[PDB]
Amino acid sequence: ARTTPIARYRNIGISAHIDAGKTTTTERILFYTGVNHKIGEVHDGAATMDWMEQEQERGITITSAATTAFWSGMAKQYEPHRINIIDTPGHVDFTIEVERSMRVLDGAVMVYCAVGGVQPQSETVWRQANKYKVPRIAFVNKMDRMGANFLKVVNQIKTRLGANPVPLQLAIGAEEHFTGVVDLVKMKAINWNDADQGVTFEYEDIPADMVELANEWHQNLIESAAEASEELMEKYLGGEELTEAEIKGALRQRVLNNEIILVTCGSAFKNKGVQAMLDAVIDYLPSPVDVPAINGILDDGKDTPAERHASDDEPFSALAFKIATDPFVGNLTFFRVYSGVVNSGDTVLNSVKAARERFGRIVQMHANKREEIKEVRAGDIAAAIGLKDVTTGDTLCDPDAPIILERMEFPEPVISIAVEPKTKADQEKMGLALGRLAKEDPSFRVWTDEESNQTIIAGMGELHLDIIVDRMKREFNVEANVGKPQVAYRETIRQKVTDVEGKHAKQSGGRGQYGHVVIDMYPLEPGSNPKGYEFINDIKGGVIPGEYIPAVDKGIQEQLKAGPLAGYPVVDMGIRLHFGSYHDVDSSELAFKLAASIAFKEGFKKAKPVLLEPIMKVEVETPEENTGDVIGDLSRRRGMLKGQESEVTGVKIHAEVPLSEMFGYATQLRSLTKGRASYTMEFLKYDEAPSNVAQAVIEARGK
Amino acid sequence: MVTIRLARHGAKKRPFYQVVVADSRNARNGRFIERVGFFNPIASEKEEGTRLDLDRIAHWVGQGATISDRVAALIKEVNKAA
Amino acid sequence: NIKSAKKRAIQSEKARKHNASRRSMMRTFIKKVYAAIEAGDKAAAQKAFNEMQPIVDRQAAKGLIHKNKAARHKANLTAQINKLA
Amino acid sequence: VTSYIGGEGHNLQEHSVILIRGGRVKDLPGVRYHTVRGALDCSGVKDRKQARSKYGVKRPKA
Amino acid sequence: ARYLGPKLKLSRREGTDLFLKSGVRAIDTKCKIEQAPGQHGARKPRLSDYGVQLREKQKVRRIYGVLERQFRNYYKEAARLKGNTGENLLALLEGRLDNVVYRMGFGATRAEARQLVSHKAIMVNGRVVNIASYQVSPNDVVSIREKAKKQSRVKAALELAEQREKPTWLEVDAGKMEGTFKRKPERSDLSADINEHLIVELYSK
RNA sequence: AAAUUGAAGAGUUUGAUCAUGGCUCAGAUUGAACGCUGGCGGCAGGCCUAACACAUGCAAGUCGAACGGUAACAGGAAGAAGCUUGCUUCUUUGCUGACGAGUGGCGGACGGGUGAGUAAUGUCUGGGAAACUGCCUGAUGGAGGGGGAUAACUACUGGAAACGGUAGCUAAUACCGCAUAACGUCGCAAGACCAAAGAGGGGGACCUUCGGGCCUCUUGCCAUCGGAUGUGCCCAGAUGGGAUUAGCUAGUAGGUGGGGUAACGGCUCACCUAGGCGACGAUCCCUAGCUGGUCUGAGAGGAUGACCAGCCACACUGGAACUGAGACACGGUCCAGACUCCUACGGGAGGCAGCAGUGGGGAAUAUUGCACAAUGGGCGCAAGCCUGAUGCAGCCAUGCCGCGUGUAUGAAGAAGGCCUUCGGGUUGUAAAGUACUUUCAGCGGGGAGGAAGGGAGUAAAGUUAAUACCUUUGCUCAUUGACGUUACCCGCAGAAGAAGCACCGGCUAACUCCGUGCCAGCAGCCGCGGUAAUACGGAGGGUGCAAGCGUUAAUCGGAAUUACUGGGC
Ligand SMILES: Nc1nc2c(ncn2[C@@H]2O[C@H](COP(=O)(O)OP(=O)(O)O)[C@@H](O)[C@H]2O)c(=O)[nH]1
Repeated sequence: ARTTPIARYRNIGISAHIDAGKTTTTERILFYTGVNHKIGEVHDGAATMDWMEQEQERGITITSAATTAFWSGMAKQYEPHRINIIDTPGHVDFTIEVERSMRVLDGAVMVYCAVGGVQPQSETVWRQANKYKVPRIAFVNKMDRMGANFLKVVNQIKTRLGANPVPLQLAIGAEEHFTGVVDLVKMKAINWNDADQGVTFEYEDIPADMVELANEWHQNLIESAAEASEELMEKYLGGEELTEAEIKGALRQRVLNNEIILVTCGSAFKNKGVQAMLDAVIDYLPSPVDVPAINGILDDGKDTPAERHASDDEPFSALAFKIATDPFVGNLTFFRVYSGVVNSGDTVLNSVKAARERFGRIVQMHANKREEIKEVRAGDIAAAIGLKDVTTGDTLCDPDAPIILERMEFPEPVISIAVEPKTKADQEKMGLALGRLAKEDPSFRVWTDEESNQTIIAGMGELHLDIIVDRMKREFNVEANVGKPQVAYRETIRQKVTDVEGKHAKQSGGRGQYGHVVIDMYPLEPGSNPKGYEFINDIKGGVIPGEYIPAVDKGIQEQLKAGPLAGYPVVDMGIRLHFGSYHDVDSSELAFKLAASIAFKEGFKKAKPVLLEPIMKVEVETPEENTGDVIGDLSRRRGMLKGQESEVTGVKIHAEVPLSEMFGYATQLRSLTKGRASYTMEFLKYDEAPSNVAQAVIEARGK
Repeated sequence: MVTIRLARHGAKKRPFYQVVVADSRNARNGRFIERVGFFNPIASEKEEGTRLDLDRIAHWVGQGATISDRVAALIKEVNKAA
Repeated sequence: NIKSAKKRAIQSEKARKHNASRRSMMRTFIKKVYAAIEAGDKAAAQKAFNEMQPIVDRQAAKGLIHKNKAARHKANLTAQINKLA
Repeated sequence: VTSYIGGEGHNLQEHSVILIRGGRVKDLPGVRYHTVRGALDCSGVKDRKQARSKYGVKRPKA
Repeated sequence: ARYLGPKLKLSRREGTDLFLKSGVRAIDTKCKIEQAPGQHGARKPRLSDYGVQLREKQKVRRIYGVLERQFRNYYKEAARLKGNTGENLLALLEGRLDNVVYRMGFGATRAEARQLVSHKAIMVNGRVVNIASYQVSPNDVVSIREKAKKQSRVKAALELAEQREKPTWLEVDAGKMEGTFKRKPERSDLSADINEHLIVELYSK
């Protein structure tokens, strides 16, 4: 049956700040397990994790692509394990890729730089890991570089993110004296070989230049591991050290229970430390079943409605966590089999999307190459082909219903612009690619606009939309030249009512019959009637026909929606009507409506409404380093501001800003605070401002 | 090798084969040098729900043809010993 | 190739070498006889004919040429030989 | 070639796609093609209640 | 597919009595059956040649409940048959299982008779036929399939079944609820109110 | 006995008529498209354009009863791990089942897709001689005897990946020569020459090198003449338009000779003749697969090649041949050109017009589905394997047919709409009400047929020399269905869960009001609308058709409007 027992699976995630070396370490791992020759780099694009040709050229990993191998811990290089790495990107623009990946792994090796320690994006993915208690260890990449330290990085992780890091390694040599790693469990120092030949280890003796500090952090690791359970404390208290195996199991339980984070060092570029990091992957990260059993739920929520676990006998129950765009077969859906066994062509009931699906093929991955395989079992990541109804986050299972998996969460985009192809004939050929992209990615929302005929889209940064626009030009060969979204001005009178009439009749020569009504233009204050239109009747002279009074309000409705100022729907407006003329015959409401048209268009313009501009309620949460700076930028924009409250990890600041100005505000916001600010933009009120941009529509049509 | 097989004329979920003498090259419904008798496997009361043409079948199998399994069984039947 | 036609291509090439060899022997002897004919030496011609006749008959029976081809050959050569007088 | 635009009130700019069906106009000179109302953003005539299939109007619910 | 809607509208537009409603009480006491259903029936339309042709064909169609489709086929066959095409058309129209059911009773009108024939509550010579267009052959018992009795609507219909001519082709037992089909009903065995030659010329136009 | 019993007209030039005369209309039909709407079921249909480029999964294998043998699985033998000499498994051992890879034999040239090419190298009709023909069949014989490799392999070396070498062997139905063969080939004869393979099943006699031999039987091989199937070739006739296309052709036409093809042939070569085609249309040009038939027509006729079937040509484009019975070969070869993919940079792989599916074009046409259970087909002795042929399924009202969306009752003619002569008319028995039923779809239960066959056990003769092996015929036993929750039957509650579209001026079947005023608009022709619109739009009401309705496109008819039947100057 299955090629390996479950305990040989290690579903690990690689995620960190940008450029911290995720892809380099992943390629080194692939080489050191032997599915890749020619270790390769990224700045020359030849790496195999990078295929989309954007990360070939631009040398930035943009999307996660799972990959598997056979590296081993028991008599390493033998007794193979199954390490499923997922090379996730670390960009704040692509944090959605981290989100869904971090929600689908059972562990993940976090990467830290020895130059800067943690970085704002790492503090972000730390929240995205605590969000799911994903067990995790640290890999201090880039020790080989100038000014790189190890203990400082350890202190950084200890102090800033709030965790407890324990050294599983100590480094021999800082910048270019880095020649290998000394350990605190094996207590022997490894000196890797020369360039691209770091496959070997050459176990060697610990040099005396570091023996004392090695001993210090060794005993510290010893006591911190014994902290796991009582029977490890007293044995140590008796004047006896624990041994490798029980220290390893105890720390491993700490990682299972998400109490600790282990740090390993290395330099994925000088080909040092990669194997010793794989050592930690094996020795401490939970296997699929070592993790607590998945919380499955029936169509109703309980404590244990569907107790599922990784088994060949358990029902097929998995989480479709990633879609991908494939031109050939339409889509390509990743899925991580939490429990059970499923085969090619077999059935599956989309428990969430309320349908049955089928697996045209099931392909496991080599970062792009879709390996054709018969079946996939528990703990084994795979990509399903052909299933139509499913999207991200959905749950795929047998008819026995572990229907509810816990998550349906994804962030809200912050940047928005509009797009337009070579000509307005290809608009459906553009919206089609947009639909594919919006079904592939949750945060990226294609936003058909109703006020104008433009197609605006929303992403989480200048870079994310930039890959999307090129990926659109590249994969879907329709180039779209971009611009800003149009503004959403509006109309309403200040306070004053003005008496006005409009007169014209029809039948002087025997024609059809007429209409005539007197109106007075009263507004309400912005936000008075929640229904944008409020009416009070006062007809007493020339009483319009009994089936025509409501149609008078419904005809001034047209004039409201018309908005004789610049075409804009007049809001909170009110009209009061007094006079008219009628007979007990069949008059025409349309003439009363045109009559009311002339009346509206004159009396409004002379009652002097206001031409408002969209003003948004803003909330921004940013650390206390650049509160003054971000507030300064906001005030330079149009700063209307709400208040100030100190959160645990920052400050609570809300404000009021024009939608005519907030367009590219996201990149500037993050650039003003190193990207440690959180914020959402939503509407509060419409309002006026002295601006000579107020005549664009008036120029296109109207007064 | 002039096989004598069944041709599967008729309709969906309603077979009505046709005894044909044809080259074993051509298709099932394909070219044949002659057809000899019909066969229907859901005929409740029709012409025996089966018929062969023993004179012409003898002509062919004597001059050097062969016989498929269904046509052979149908002749085993029409020869009323069983 | 993608199918078990590779074995067939290999067997066909082997048979190509071999049938080329046998055909070449046949035509070598036929050119022998045709030289003997264009020369004028009748006894030599009939000798060459008897030298080639068993070869070509064996070959036709091997199927490299067809019985009609072997018979046509022997007929051509016998006729022109008895004309050589 | 040319094309009529039936019904009351259209929304066809300089680059909007439309469908063309046969049938001349018998009074407009040289126009021999009715624009199929209600297909490919050449949306149907608004506020119709009789003969909606031709002229492309969604059946009102009521 | 069945004509849904008002019935006396049809009978009154066609003016003549077509028996759409149960022949229980009367027709002109319930509907003012002389004028069109429209508010403009007080006017006398002129009804030129094609008017009378369409009216005749629509009369026979509303009597028998068959629609223009399958009616064009009831012309196709019964023209394919040798002999008078109009008379063969009336023959196949009479042989329809619903028509024979109603004419032997079991249902006071063609609509009740079709509801019966379609509700799997009849048995042409032993076999449950749920096909309101089953063309019945001569020498066929109709065998109303007991447990299709004891509902009192078929009984009331069998009661009302008399005061009507016992048709010279039916020979309904009338009490064991069966009926032979001696021979195909003649054209002369019918009302002679309906000009079948009108329908023939209408369709051969 | 039946093989047909089958031919319609109108609007429209004029003040008005008649006639020629064209435009349009009612009809039938469609691989259809789109708008509106849309319940089910059965059966059929589904890339007409871009023969445009194609990701991926499959679309051709089989045979141990041909061979060497042992890659994997086991039946296995002897053991001293395991171990209670094993029921608690170590290996040598193809010894047997079975079989990776290899040799070999058969298939792959079938089945399937497309219509680019093709105006005649074709197709169809009817004949002909100058031939071939595996597997299939009738008949007649032979089935000595031996050797040389070579694969697999082994060793070594490349492939720093894929993908190949240098030597050493060893088998076969692989291959080669001698023996022999004639009504076979050549030859007038005289005369000469020609081939082959063995395997499997059983066992009484008797010799053995337990290998067997041997007498059997089942298969197989070679040769030769027939049968049949398929196939090659030839001829006469028909098989689109354009003469704004009048000449065209040197292997061109033929004679002779040589060669070649399986076969006859300027198929080819070499002479020699100067001929040959042509107004019955040569040549050139455009276009096109042909046909059985399909749509139409009363018939002649017109248009056409969707489905199913026969023929042909083609398989990225151009060219060539190799094996073969059969190819100049879709999933074979080789070369040139384009393209694509892999490359470790030294190279290498591929051909969806196969089924699915993508992208592009389009207005437009389906799942990356289920199984060999039937039929088949290849191989096999058979079980048995392959089968995107096939049988089924999924999508879509694409079409044809059937069915229901309730049935009866009901004058307070309810309300209310609309009209109005102001009394009422009509919606209208229509709904409401009342009773009856449950088709269909939804649940629940029950349940045909498509299933022939083949396995084991058995008997009768048949076989021999053996009643053994094996055909072959019965017999009993377990069984082989994808569809599939089949069709279908019966029960369950309720009338619920199911009607729309177009038209209403004449042609045409169906009329009034309000709203518009040559504006908005309608329209197939005639035309309507410039204040009383049955012609626009809405309302009411009606007429048609009804899971369709309408529009468009398209062929034909009506068109006696290319008139041969059937017209005119
Ligand atoms: N010095 C040093 N440079 C590194 C290391 N890892 C990655 N880099 C450099 O970082 C650049 C991009 O690395 P990349 O794989 O894109 O990091 P990622 O973006 O987190 O995957 C390259 O130029 C590498 O040379 C390291 O361990 N040491």
